[PDB]
Amino acid sequence: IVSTRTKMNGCTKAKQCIAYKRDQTKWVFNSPDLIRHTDHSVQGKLHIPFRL
Amino acid sequence: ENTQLSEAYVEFAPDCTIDHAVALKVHTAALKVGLRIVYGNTTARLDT
Ligand SMILES: *[C@@H]1O[C@H](CO)[C@@H](O)[C@H](O)[C@H]1NC(C)=O
Ligand SMILES: *[C@@H]1O[C@H](CO)[C@@H](O)[C@H](O)[C@H]1NC(C)=O
Repeated sequence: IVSTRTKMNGCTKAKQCIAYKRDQTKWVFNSPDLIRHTDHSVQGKLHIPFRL
Repeated sequence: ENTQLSEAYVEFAPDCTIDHAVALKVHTAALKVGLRIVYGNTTARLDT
């Protein structure tokens, strides 16, 4: 965990290393193009406008 | 070591609420009849 800091790790290869610009602040509609967070929890809903 | 898992299911579409059809089992036809009967300028409306 690094905030406003550049940091290094033992394994010099920067490829296998992985970083997140994670914010985890907003809810989104389930879509195939987006990976599922480990929570996999139903947190809210929404309606669909312009019914029949 | 990477692995991917996908799953799929289905549900009735939101518009179904009005586009839905229903399967019916019917039997034992029964009749109801409405009659008008006049006797000596005495009219009567009945249903049976
Ligand atoms: C990162 O989050 C921690 C925990 O909320 C906080 O103490 C720290 O100040 C934050 N650093 C930032 C926002 O640069
Ligand atoms: C029906 O006819 C009789 C005679 O046949 C008469 O006395 C009576 O007033 C009539 N009734 C009506 C509702 O017209």
